[PDB]
Order: sequence, then C-alpha cells, then structure tokens
Amino acid sequence: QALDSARSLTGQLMQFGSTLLGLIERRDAEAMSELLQNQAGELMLSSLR
Amino acid sequence: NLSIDGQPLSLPVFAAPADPAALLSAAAAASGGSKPLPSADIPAMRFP
Repeated sequence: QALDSARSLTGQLMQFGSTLLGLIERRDAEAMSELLQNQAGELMLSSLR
Repeated sequence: NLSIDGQPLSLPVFAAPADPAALLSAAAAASGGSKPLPSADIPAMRFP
C-alpha cells in the first residue's frame, strides 16, 4: 500500500513533468516567434530606407 | 544671378530628406490579482 501511494504520486509527478516540458518548449516557441517579428520590423526599416 | 539664357548660375537648394520614422507601439504587461480561498468546513468524510 505504501508502494501504491508512492506510485500515484509518481504518476502525478510525470504529469507535471510532461506539462512542464510542454510549457518550456512552448515559451521558447513564443520567444522565437517574437524575435523573428522584431527582426522583420528592424529589417523593413532598412527596406523603406 | 542668371545667365544670358535665364538659366541659374547658382547651385539649387538641396534638402536632405527625412529618414522614415521607426514605428513604435505600446507593449504592457498583463496585470491581475489572485483569488482568495473559499470558506472552510469540515466535510462528511475522513481525510484519506
């Protein structure tokens, strides 16, 4: 029964780990997508220039 | 200060054009408070 209680918490820890990896990679996706846009802006500046 | 044909002997007024402005928009952090916990009560069931 101690084993089952720990196995339940380890399953929940795995769920946290999956969600955390998802959020990490998703935040890094948003940061890149914003970097690309900032670059496109400071590049259209030279294009207009 | 023209010539015999009326063409100007001076150099024309040149004017450096303006550099097109860099666009800039407002970017603000989202703000919001947490939510307070609800009132507590002893349930019908034991803790486990």
